[PDB]
Amino acid sequence: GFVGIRFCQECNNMLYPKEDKENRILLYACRNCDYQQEADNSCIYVNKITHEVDELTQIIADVSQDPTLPRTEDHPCQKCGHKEAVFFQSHSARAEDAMRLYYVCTAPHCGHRWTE
Amino acid sequence: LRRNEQNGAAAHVIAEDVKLLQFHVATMVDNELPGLPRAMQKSGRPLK
Amino acid sequence: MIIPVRCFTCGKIVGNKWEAYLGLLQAEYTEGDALDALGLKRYCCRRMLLAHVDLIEKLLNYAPLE
Amino acid sequence: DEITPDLWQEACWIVISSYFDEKGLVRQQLDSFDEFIQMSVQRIVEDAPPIDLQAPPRYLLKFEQIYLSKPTHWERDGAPSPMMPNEARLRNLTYSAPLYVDITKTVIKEGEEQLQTQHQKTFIGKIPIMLRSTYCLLNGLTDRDLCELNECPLDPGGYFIINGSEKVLIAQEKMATNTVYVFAKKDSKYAYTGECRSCLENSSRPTSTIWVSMLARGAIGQRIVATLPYIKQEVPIIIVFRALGFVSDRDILEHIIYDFEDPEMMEMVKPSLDEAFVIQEQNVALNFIGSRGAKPGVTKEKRIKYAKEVLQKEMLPHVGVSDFCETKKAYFLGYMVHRLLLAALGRRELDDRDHYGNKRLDLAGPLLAFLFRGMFKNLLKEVRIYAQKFIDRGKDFNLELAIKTRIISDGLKYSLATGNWGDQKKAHQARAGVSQVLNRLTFASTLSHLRRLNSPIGRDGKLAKPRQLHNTLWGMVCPAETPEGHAVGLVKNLALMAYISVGSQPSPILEFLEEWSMENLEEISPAAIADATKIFVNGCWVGIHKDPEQLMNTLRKLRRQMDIIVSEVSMIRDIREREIRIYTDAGRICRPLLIVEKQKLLLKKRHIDQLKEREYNNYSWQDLVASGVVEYIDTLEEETVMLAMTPDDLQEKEVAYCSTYTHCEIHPSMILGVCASIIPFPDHNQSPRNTYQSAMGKQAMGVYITNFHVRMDTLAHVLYYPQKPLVTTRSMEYLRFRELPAGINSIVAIASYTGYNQEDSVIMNRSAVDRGFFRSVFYRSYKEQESKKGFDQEEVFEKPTRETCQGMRHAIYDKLDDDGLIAPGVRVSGDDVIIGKTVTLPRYTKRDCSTFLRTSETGIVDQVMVTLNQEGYKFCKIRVRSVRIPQIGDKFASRHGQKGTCGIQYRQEDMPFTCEGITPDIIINPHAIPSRMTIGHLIECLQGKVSANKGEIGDATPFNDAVNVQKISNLLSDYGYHLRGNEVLYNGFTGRKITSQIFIGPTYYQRLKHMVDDKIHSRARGPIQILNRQPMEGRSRDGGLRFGEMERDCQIAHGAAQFLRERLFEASDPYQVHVCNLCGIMAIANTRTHTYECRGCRNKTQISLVRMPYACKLLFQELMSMSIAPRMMSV
DNA sequence: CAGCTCCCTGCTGGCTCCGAGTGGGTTCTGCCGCTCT
RNA sequence: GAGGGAACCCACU
DNA sequence: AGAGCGGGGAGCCAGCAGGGAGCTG
Ligand SMILES: [Zn+2]
Ligand SMILES: [Zn+2]
Ligand SMILES: [Zn+2]
Ligand SMILES: [Zn+2]
Repeated sequence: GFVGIRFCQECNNMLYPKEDKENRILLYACRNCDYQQEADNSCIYVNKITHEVDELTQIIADVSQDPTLPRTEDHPCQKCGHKEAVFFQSHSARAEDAMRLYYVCTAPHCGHRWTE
Repeated sequence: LRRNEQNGAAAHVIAEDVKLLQFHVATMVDNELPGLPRAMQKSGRPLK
Repeated sequence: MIIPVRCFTCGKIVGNKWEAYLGLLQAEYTEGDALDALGLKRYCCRRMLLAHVDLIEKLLNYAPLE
Repeated sequence: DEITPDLWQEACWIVISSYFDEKGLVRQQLDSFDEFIQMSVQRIVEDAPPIDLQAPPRYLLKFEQIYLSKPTHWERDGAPSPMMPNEARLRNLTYSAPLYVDITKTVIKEGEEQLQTQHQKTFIGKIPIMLRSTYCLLNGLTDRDLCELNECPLDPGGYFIINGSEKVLIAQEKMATNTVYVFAKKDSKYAYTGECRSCLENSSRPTSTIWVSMLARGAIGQRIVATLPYIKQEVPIIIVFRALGFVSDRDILEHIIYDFEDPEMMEMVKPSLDEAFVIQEQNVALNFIGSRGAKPGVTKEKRIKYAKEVLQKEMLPHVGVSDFCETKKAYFLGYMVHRLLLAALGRRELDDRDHYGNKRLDLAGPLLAFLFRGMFKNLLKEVRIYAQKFIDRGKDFNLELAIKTRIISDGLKYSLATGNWGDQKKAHQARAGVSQVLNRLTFASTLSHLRRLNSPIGRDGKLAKPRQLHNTLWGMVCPAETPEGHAVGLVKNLALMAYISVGSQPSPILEFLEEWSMENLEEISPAAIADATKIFVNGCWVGIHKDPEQLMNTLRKLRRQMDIIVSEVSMIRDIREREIRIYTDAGRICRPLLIVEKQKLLLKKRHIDQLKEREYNNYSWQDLVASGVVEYIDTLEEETVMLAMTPDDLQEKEVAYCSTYTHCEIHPSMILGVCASIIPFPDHNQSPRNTYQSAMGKQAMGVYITNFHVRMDTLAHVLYYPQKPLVTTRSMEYLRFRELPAGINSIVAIASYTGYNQEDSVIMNRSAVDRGFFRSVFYRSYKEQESKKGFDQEEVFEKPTRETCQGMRHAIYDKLDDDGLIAPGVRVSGDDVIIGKTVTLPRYTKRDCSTFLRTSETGIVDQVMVTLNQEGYKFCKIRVRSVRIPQIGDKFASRHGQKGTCGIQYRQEDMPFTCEGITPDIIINPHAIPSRMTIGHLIECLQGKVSANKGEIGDATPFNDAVNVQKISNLLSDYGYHLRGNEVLYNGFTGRKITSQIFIGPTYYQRLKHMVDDKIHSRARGPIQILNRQPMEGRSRDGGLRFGEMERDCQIAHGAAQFLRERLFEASDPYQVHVCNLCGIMAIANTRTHTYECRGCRNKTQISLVRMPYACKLLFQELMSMSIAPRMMSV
């Protein structure tokens, strides 16, 4: 999927990808100082176009306490089996295409979120 | 400007006189031209 | 301001009935029964005593200029 | 004990009556002015820098405790007197109180100690005092004490008296400060921008706005730049973070991106990092910013100082204006960039400009504070100029000569008098209409004007978004009351129980947050931010908290018992984005709601019982606020509450909609304003008709104030017999409408009779009108003073004799007395003279400048008042009284937007009658109902018939299940009438029964100010204008009507060329010029000696007479002034 | 064949328009200090 | 038997 | 010496800076 940034350790800054042809490998070489670092993953730039299927990481579980969010009893939790859940929709521009309900368990300390 | 071109004066004041006269004539014809200060009354209301 | 002399709609005299209406109200008549005791049978006169605002009592609180 | 549903209507109207017994209707104006006087003026005086003048000895001038007197008048004798408001109204005085400040001057001399001089209580100007506020003379007076002062106890106050004119300050909707707002700019180089109108709290200084924008795609990616204040180009945001003192990249991205496992935030900050890579040092970044400031510097040191002071005092002033505050300012800038990234990713949603959570309301307080800030800065500038001019040469300055007391006085007087808000020298850029002449036409006009809001948006804007009825206006702003025409949706009115927050100190909330487990931003690692809830106080990010349940519950518990959190403090929790925002600033509009916990009201029967005896428990609304029962909720906090419309919503349903209601409405009919709460059954009407009635209930005629005999108003309308409505709402008790009513209960038959009521007209009863039905008086007051214009021009009130006075309008002066004024009781006509003023010119020494009556206005002089104005001249006001009998063409309206003109008047024997001999007072057309859909009119007629038969006063509160059409129909059938209000009417002309049965009943009609005799106009010939020699403007100047361009187009399409010439040439401005037959320029023409001569050609024989409009000659001479030659060639 | 010339295109700045007709009102010109007796 | 302009605000259809 | 004089949107057009072609010594 998405690969994170790499940070220099000496001057506390960003690293940058580079290809060293001596070993013909990929190193993350800072360009404020002389720090170098070999790369665990070869993926440098990565993009998602229709890979927006996972709205669940943007959902935080705290929304179970919202008094304005709708509660249902017909969708029990899988983790703890509580009857109460809150259901809503994903509200991004990249979720105008869908009206999928996302559910969050109402009970404290559970925090399980699901769809359908 | 007639006095400062008859009773001779330096160019640095006749240029200011020419510039101010040009401003007064232009604001007589066109007061709402942009990029320049507006011709104003003592009440602060612009000239028509 | 002050009670009209006549009912607007018909012309029944209602100017002599405002103080009687107030005295009947402070005698704990209901407004319908107070209006019925004053002989106001058409609702055109019952609105005339019922909806009256007597502003002149409050205009008399101001000290007279003349 | 829970309030059972049979007692709930009484309970909610009891708590509403308690609210309107304590707070009143103009509380927001009085509260803002009181907080301005007590706190804001002293803050402005103290926060002004001390004057440090050195030529040399050094003078330090410090300003100290201010002192405000009561409104006093000083005559020409100089003796102080207590100024009553009626004296200010009559004598055209400004109802102002003197403002005394304490000044300390310390002298520093070479090799010598200080010298401290205490000018205690130095007069620096006069503050105009708002009526019935704390510092007014009418404060604390009872109704008897107000009537002894010839004041009205029903008069709300809330206005100023400037030159005898009552001025109201209209509240202005500004954008909310210190809050990050992200919008997608329409068709701009930035895809998303994030702004913060930053302003440091409790300090009147202009807001400094910083933009954090993200560029459009069509380089590598998306670049975030920063439009700083006083930096005229777009600095990249990483360079701003470097200039704040952050060389590294984990520093900047920990300030921006709080969770480091998130990749998309990094992929969008990557272009902004990689575009600003070449700048790596703090002072290098400072140079890069300061090189593009408004004032560049040739020296690098000067540029470093410039960028440091810009980022110190101008960029985000609210988070910090002092040193060592780089971490809090940098966290807030990172929060702005974070919100920009969240909105650009789509994770968060764009802000709404029309949401009144995003808008504050500048009332009289903040507006007068802005004025007084500018004017005190002007006063200090004048003092420093005077004292520097002295200590340049002279030994010492006396300070009372340096204090220009006209600055504060005349500046406040000018801005409150003209409405041009700001300074007089910049009036073209000053916002107008902030101060308005208070509408005194009826009491509803006065209250509506005193509760008025204004969007500072141009009224020519074709975009509809600020004009729309936004969803967030519920309960704060009236949905019906708005003007028609160019100001629809921009000028608004408060709802009845809406209260605008007056302002509070953020401090005790901040100590409580410090000692309630909030970790400050200055003492945390950024790694703790990613799962903790950020806390904002007045838009200032002050820390984070890890238990937001207990913090929000603790804060709400404190606010509900009038502890540390005061009642107007707004406390919003955004759960989805992990934020707690606390707003204490002024301008937030809020309303009280009942608190619902565990699906039960906290308002129980003991509160209602205690409020039932409000006079003898000293129980009031404030004790309900202290009991944790009611709660003030504003617009942002209303986004996080779950409202119940009624307590019936709390009851368990077969299809349960919500079981987590947080608050409940007191009564939904408190979404309406003052003028929409007069409408009976507003929910049965189409909403344009509600808006029309909100407009026309301000033009109705009634008794506008109780002391109308004392007042000399320019225009006044008083109804002979105003009645309270038979069909009232319960909100009409708190508008005092049954004490100053503005209409009469007519007997209205909705019938087609003789055709004279068609197309909105009405047919009135002539016999009813003869008995005083809708009869009124129009009072007009004329003012005139003996103005002393130098030594020569001495205008004096003398009765003019033709033997010594010139310049007359040739009218009789016989009704004037020998003091030059007319006396009360004299009939006057449109040509007559009421004030005889003569001016002395340098045989006819005197010129007649007599004040004449208005044209075609019959009347009788009601009062003459003679006094001295502020300048000591003789001043007179004459009130003329004209009795206006209802007439064909007078505009009458019901309470449902069924306006119309009287089309005919029939006598009693002519109007149709029921079997009881009841003839209608008004007959309206049936066709006025169907497309209008004013069913509230029909229900008002039905309910008024029931109320007039029963003797009750009918209740027509909008949302009331206890009143419905079937109940009223059964009640009407119980009195021997047809249940649907119809009656068998007989034709008045023939006696025959009308085949249809006519819907007749008592309906509350009001007479509008738009009388036909105040609008009829005609002209044959008369006054022409000076410049273009065309007829004048308006019927007041005997002017002509405009035959405009579309009339010209219509007469072109008619083909009527000679009528077009008559209108556009003969009937406007015919003229003849003489034109040279060679050059075409207008030529000199002595018509006395027949000497026609054209210079420029030396032509004397070929001159032609050309007929033109005079405006064509004026145009051609303006063109020849413009160095253009219109050569009018006759061949 | 490299550098110069010479016309298509892209950009930014400048410019001009924004319904018709009516009542009524207040407030401003004008803003104050001087040099002479 | 006819002696101000302008700015602004409100209102009307 | 007081009296009086002085000092917002929308949309179209025009000029200038970039191309890409052709041209000559
Ligand atoms: Zn490095
Ligand atoms: Zn669960
Ligand atoms: Zn009657
Ligand atoms: Zn000629």
